[PDB]
Amino acid sequence: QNVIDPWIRNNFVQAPGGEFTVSPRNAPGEILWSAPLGPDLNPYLSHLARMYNGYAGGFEVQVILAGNAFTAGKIIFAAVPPNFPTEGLSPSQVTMFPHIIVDVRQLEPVLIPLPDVRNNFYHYNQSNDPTIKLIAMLYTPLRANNAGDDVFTVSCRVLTRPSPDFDFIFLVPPTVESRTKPFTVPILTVEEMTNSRFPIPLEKLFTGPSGAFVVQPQNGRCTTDGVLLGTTQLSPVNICTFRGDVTHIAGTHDYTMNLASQNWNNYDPTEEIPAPLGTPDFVGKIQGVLTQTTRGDGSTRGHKATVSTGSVHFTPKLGSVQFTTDTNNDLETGQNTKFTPVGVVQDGNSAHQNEPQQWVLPNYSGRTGHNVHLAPAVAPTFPGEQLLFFRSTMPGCSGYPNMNLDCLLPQEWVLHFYQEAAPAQSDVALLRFVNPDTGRVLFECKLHKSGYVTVAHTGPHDLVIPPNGYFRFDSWVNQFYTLAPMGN
Amino acid sequence: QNVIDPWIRNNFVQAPGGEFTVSPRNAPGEILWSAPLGPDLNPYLSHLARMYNGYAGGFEVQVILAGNAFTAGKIIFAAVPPNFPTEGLSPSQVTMFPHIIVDVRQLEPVLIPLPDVRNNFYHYNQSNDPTIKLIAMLYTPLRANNAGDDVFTVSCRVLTRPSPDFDFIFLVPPTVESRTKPFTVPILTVEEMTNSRFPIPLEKLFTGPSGAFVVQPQNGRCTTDGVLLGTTQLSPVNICTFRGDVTHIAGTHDYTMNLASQNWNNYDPTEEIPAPLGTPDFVGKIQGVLTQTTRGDGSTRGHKATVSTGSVHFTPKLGSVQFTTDTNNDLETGQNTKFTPVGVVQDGNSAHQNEPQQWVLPNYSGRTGHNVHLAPAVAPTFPGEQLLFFRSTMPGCSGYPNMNLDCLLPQEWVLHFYQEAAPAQSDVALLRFVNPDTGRVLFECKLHKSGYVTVAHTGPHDLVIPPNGYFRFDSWVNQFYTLAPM
Amino acid sequence: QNVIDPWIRNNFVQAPGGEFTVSPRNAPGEILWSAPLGPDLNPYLSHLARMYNGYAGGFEVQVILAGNAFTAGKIIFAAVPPNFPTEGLSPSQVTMFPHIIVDVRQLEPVLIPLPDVRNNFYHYNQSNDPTIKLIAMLYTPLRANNAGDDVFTVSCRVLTRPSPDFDFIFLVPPTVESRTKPFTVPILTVEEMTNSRFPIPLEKLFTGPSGAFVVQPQNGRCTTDGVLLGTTQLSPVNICTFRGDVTHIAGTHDYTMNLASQNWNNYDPTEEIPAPLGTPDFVGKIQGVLTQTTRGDGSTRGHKATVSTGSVHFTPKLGSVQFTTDTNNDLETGQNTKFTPVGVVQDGNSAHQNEPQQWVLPNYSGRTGHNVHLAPAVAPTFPGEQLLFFRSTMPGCSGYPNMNLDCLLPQEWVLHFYQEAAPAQSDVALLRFVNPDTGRVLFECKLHKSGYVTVAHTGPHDLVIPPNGYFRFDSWVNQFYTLAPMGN
Amino acid sequence: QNVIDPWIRNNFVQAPGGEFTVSPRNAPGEILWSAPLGPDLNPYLSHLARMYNGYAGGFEVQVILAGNAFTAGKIIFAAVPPNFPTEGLSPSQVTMFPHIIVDVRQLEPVLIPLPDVRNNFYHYNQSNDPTIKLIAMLYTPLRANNAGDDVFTVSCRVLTRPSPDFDFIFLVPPTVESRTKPFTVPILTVEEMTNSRFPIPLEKLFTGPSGAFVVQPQNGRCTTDGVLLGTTQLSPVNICTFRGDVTHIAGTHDYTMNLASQNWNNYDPTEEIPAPLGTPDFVGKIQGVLTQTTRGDGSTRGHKATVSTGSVHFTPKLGSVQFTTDTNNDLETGQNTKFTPVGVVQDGNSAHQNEPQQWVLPNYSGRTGHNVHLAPAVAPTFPGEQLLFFRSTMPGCSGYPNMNLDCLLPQEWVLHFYQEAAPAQSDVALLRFVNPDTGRVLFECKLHKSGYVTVAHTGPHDLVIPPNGYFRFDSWVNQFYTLAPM
Repeated sequence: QNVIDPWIRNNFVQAPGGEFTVSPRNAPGEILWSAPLGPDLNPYLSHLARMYNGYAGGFEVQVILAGNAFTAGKIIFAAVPPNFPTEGLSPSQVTMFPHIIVDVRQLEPVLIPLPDVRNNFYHYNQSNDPTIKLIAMLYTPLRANNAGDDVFTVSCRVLTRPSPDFDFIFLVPPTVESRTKPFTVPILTVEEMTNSRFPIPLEKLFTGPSGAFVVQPQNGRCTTDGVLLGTTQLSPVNICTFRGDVTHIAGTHDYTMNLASQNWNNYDPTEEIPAPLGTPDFVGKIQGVLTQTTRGDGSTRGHKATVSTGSVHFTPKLGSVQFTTDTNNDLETGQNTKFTPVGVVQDGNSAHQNEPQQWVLPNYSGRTGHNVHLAPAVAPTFPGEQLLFFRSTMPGCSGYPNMNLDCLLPQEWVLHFYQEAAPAQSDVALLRFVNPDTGRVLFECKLHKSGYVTVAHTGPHDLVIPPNGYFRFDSWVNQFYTLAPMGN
Repeated sequence: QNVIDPWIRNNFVQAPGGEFTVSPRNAPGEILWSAPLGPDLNPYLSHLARMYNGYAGGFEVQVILAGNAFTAGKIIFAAVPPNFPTEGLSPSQVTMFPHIIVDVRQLEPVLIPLPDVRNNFYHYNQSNDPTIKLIAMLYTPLRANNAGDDVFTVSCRVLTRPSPDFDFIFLVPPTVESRTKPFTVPILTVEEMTNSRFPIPLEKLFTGPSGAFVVQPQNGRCTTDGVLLGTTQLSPVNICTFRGDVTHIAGTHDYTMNLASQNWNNYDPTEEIPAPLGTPDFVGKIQGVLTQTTRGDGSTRGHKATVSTGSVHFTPKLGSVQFTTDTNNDLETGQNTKFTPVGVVQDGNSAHQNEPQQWVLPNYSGRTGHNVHLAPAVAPTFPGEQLLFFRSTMPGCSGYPNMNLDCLLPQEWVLHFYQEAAPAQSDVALLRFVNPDTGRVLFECKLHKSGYVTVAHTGPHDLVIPPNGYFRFDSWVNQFYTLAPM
Repeated sequence: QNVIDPWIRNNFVQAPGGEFTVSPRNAPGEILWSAPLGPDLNPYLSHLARMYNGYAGGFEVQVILAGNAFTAGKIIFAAVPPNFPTEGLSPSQVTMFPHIIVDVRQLEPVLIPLPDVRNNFYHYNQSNDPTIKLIAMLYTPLRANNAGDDVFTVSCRVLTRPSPDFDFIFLVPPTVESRTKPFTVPILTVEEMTNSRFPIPLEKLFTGPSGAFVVQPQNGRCTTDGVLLGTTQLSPVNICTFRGDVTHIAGTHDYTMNLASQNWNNYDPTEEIPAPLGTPDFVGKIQGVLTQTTRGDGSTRGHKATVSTGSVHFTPKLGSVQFTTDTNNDLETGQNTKFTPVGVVQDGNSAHQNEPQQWVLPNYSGRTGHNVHLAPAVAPTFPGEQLLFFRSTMPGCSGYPNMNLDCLLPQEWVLHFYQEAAPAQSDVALLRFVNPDTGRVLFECKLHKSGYVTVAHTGPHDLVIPPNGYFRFDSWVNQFYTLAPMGN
Repeated sequence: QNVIDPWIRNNFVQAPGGEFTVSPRNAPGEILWSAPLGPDLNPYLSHLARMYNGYAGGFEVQVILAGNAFTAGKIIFAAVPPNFPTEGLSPSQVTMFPHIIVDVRQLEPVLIPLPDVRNNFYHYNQSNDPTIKLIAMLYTPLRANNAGDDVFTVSCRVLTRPSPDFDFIFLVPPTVESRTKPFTVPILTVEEMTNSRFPIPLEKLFTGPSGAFVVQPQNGRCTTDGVLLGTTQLSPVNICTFRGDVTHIAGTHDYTMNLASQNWNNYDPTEEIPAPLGTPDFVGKIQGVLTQTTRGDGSTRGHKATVSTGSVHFTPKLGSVQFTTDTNNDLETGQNTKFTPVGVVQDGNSAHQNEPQQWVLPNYSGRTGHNVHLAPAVAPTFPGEQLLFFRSTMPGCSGYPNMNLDCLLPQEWVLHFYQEAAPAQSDVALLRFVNPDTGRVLFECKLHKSGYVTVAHTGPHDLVIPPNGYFRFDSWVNQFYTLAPM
């Protein structure tokens, strides 16, 4: 026995994840929108549910469309019982459920009740018990090609309010570990982020085709659930830093370095990670400073050094890496050393701007086997959109190296995702870039659960954005969302 | 006219910052506890007010003072008018107000009503209009008449419940830009957090005396409510790096560098910042690599270099610095150049492990002028309390440099504080280091809102830490809170 | 306890500042219209409020749109509580307030109540106490490109009426200093105005690009609040008149004149004004008549004289100016003199029509320092509009001087703004040019608070207007107003 | 309930400044009297309210007119709502307010209720909320015969008492909050106070016209509520001193001195003060003694030194002054140095009593720009009002300096105003000079909030006063009030 604010029961508010779009590309029978019946579909009820433990009641749902007077077609909303398969439901059969048919040209909203049916007294918030699922799908083919141009997108909005019999059961403190925390995105500006695959600051955003080359980086990969994938660290200082023992090679200036750990501990080759944490993810020659710190005397004399990834002597998985330097005598093998990255360089004997091939993965285990336990590849699926890369440039020292560098997620985003561990309600979350000076939205992008960002645009392009813009999270949408044109 | 859950109105719960302590170290007349009336006195109300815009009504507060039978003392509770300042209030002037005096040995809880005294219908949640304030003061010093070498610190609890006439007025969504986002600390363990004064991962914690030197670092300073001070900046990489234009000085290997802005622009000398963001704040010689990109052919040139922060020419504020290298050529004067530090070096002729001088601030304007806009100095304010430093080992390249480096706050903590502008309800936040696999508490530390951490210990001591330990926030306490010894 | 006319409570009238427009350029999340709850949003109530001191009640607001049947989208109106930030409000969150969603294709009006919430008994008219703010913003993206051409602008209109509980408190006389006087614009015709930067009558209006040169005049600058900026006087006779002592330079015809004041008082170089009041604002050679009036004998013999602004001998700030004349002996240094402007002349040794460069500001302090305390620069911000200049021509005497002259505001407008001192309710006021013969409006222009006029047009153009047209003030609008095309 | 003494509730007392006069020279429309409503109108209530927190209730005002049956003329009393400007009110408009018309022929007093109008339950003492005003204006001019050379002027007095609804709210300790602290002027005699612009004891008082020059002093400027203006300080021994480092100028007998703070710390030129505290604010030639605290051979130093306030090198704002001495080279750089003034001298190539022009401010910035953040200029505005200067004689070592130095406020007065930050209840305070030997009043003067004193006199005149006379504070009034001729 409990009561909520009387205003909530007498007004309609937008459901956090209740936005969807229809385009002529969508055919009848495809599922457009789906939502379980829970307190999370009403912002006030979602906020209150963090204070209580059990909901018990139905809803009233209101649908608003936005269509021009040229477009024609019908959209059917229906309620599906607690344990009923929804795969293969033809548009004819779905009418047998309680349903409403809404014309696209309908100015007014349409109402529908959602009475809760169950065999239990009440549900639990930290449980997955099936409930009535509200679905919305196309009824007749949509025809809007005549109107305007491009692909006329008709928008939808879903509002909800609680039924008079809705009530909560038990009162509990709102705790951090509740597993009900809403998903959020850091409000940091794009220019202050840190590149996840090299210690350099971000500068811009990029869009372009990805069909000409395979995208599968092992750095900057982290799902929205806070699970780290591939070979990703938290600290942006140990991105490409090696620490361990060093041995001189007589007759030349090359050195062989055996990696120990990030904490100067014994290396574990039995781990399922593809390569030791903090290894480079690109084929190229990297120039930096190697520093040896003798414990007794502090003989800290730095030396210029280079490492050429992708060569036959680069086997980080086995625990051996080759360094090329200028002095072959001024190093003592009895003390551990570390390597600090500085930049990349290009072999002048090859074509200009060719040495750094970010996409190509170097052979971590040399000639003894092919790399294993790699992060899954990333590629867009919905036609008409391209990946969004966070683009920066590393400094150069010699040759003409390729300045371009792209990372899927900034280091701050990875850190925040790891810290939050917020459960994902779907596979795709919708993010809008917002200018805080006026509040206008510049463009929309979809953040997939696998840890990448997609935006609807064709051809290479450099996004033009104000220096103070930031990303904001709005809702969870399914893969059928027709993303609005970017246009910047 | 909204309704609260009837369970809240009939039961007592503990306020977030609702515990204090009485210790023999406390002098008489000190403000032991202070709290303004409002939703913050009850966690349920402090969470429900996020959805509302106003409130009106009083409270009922119980105080639990279950002290030992061998102690003696008197504590006074008084109510302060809305507009009445309490900066220099004394016990007699406290007794002028409506007062209740209770023993430290009291067994029954002390019950106090707090009616809301106001000149309007209701208060605004987003505003800061003063209201009735409750203060608990140590009327009589605590003394113990027990045999044995023991200290009977008395821990006292405060519970609150809303009065029957408490109600909210208007309903608003719980957006970001509001009195929301209760304060929290990242759950990251010590190992992954990176240093704020230099790009080096942490390895240990330390506590020790600080009376022999002035502790006033400029990097890694941030108040707990999301304000950056001095030269603290978000990016863990741009911590001690420089970028700008380089010019060769004829007859010597030294180079004169004109500083650029953060990304590409020119530095503004009129900014209310002591130095360009990411300027080192310790006197010593820093070794690094100068990198230049030539637009003529795309070639990248990298050369070893050393910068003397203690030199006269080291004037980041004026926009001109001096670099020392070994090659006096192979550098163009019309291209942007970056400086990436690698480590710290020292002169072997000088005293070993005494040149870095981690607690000495180099002059940002050279001989002429002085440092102007600095962060406030940090020093403990309670007897028996020492600062807590996050210690890392900055690498060296020659000789025996003092590799021991200390930072007040890790870069992750300042990044989190800036990202989440959580308001502070008091001056001190209690943080307990806990072991998740065991459930015990290793030690208790106070996090001052100015951005530093204090503990109760005497003499130098290297902290012992489980690998999985992390900091957990518990309550809000004032400056006069006494900590349980390690 | 008081009563108002029963007709007001039973009818809707237009709110003085209640007009706004929506265009496809506007994106969701941007604030379109905002209005505090006060008596000033109802003309009858605004008139009555000048007679009373305290309002106390709510309103009923009605919204009318004007959209074709091709346009599609939604607009949301909401009420914001007395002390709630409105920055960053996403379109999803704003629905949590009391709200109404209006479709652009809605023929009928939509109603919404505005009940007043407050902690005081009643508000004060001469106070800034926060109240409920009504906001109106886009809900879904607007799509009208298919319909017609250009950028289809959909118009809006807001009507208001008082709630049954609205009542006034105290009765006071309507005084001039009330600080509640409505803003007004002089009804004088364009052809009888006086140029604010030279004593010549106005002749026409001009529009054109301003990106090729910097616009920052120091004359004719006066904000709508009656605060004088830069170096502006009230009397149009002392626009470029110098008065003070004169000293002959031996060996040539040049004279050095020390300015005293406009009232023949001691000069004050410690003033924060950039230059003495009434100095020229352009680089050029000015020809006029210098007259000396001896007190005892009235030796009033005029002499032709020229002054070359921008030269090294032109330092009005220090208090010294150089005059070039034809007679180097017929002047007595013991008597003060004045200079009367006549026209401008051009050096024939240079290119034709080049000497007068109105935009360029001469160095007021010669070589000793750069000019200080300048008026802020003026430049349009909303893309698609250009500044409106009041254009005239000065007479010429020698050479081929540039006849064109532009002033931002006429002298009569500056005088009226200084006299009225009417407070501004926003940063932009909307002015329509009206032909009084028939009452039709010719074009619309926006008068910014900084003291300049902007009109939507591209390319250089000379406006064609009837000789008897005059400007009229209608309302205050925000910077998001989409100005209608000028087209004349 | 918070009962007030019945004698207060059943008797009338005079308002602090509720007396005015109506003369035949007055024309219709002039505001004769104006006063806000509040506890201040009754001294008993104004002192009793210091122990309470809030008040609520109206007043009853009695008007007493001194006239006979051979005069004509009418006065109008009106009650202005709280937030309504009264400047520029036409004589016709005032009748639209609730008004009462009184004849100067009346003998009985006039009773006027004055209820409190507000939008909240009650007012706070520290809120300073606007309240209902009461204004008395001349409606119909005064027509009466004159007794020879004396013009017949009617007098009027105003008395107030609390309404039965007047009551206080909550009780607070009397002496912790300074917001309600009454204003008070020191009672030291004239011969004992100290001049503020130079460490010299005061000599006498001077009056005279000031329209021939700009009176803009920079020392001794302080508002009556305890706010310092310009470069005025507290210590009277640092009025014209310089502290800092010294460096000899080769080829001459001159020294460039770099200023330091009064604590021998660094001085920041960015401060929004016209000059470092203790900088002289008058053009002239100052002779003094220069003493340095030197190490090594000895600290015994000191020589006659001269400072040119009019020199182009005199840049106290930038931190550099020029000193002229008689020794070629005897000081060294790197030791703390102070300059002690002893007098003012003259140049033999200028007019007598022309160098120490006390009303001409030296250019604090030298020649690079103009002085900034100056103290507001002071000049009388009402007819027949002249400034009252505290005049002292300046000793001279050579030449014939203009020994007359004038100060608007002595150093003790500014020190007292800074110490006791008593808020001002109106725009001017009425001060009369009282001789305690006989109890008579020599003259009455107005003390403006800006920190200056005005008297009603015409032409130069040196005041003759008994040694024991001193100033006494009477009441706060507004500018409308007039003073009888001295």
